[PDB]
Amino acid sequence: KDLNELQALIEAHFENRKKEEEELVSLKDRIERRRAERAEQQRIRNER
Amino acid sequence: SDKLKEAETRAEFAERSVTKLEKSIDDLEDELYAQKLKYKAISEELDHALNDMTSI
Repeated sequence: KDLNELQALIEAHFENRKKEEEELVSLKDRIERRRAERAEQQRIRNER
Repeated sequence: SDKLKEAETRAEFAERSVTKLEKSIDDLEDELYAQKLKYKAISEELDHALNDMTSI
């Protein structure tokens, strides 16, 4: 039962850190969106 | 005229600083992305190890 509870919590924190990694990936994605939008608006400013 | 020259110089300095800061923040974001990629790779390897350990 020790092994059972331990593997249970292992898979549990697996899932938790996995959700956190998904959130961080979405963060990186919106981050690259922010990079692209800052790039285009900066470039527009520089064009003018 | 003196005030105008001062203001123009300040503007040029600030613009160059903003350019450098933008480049640096982009580079550091790239580095963080790379380290996250390494962490995810080893995490997927450990997840495969856990999948096999489910049979252990």
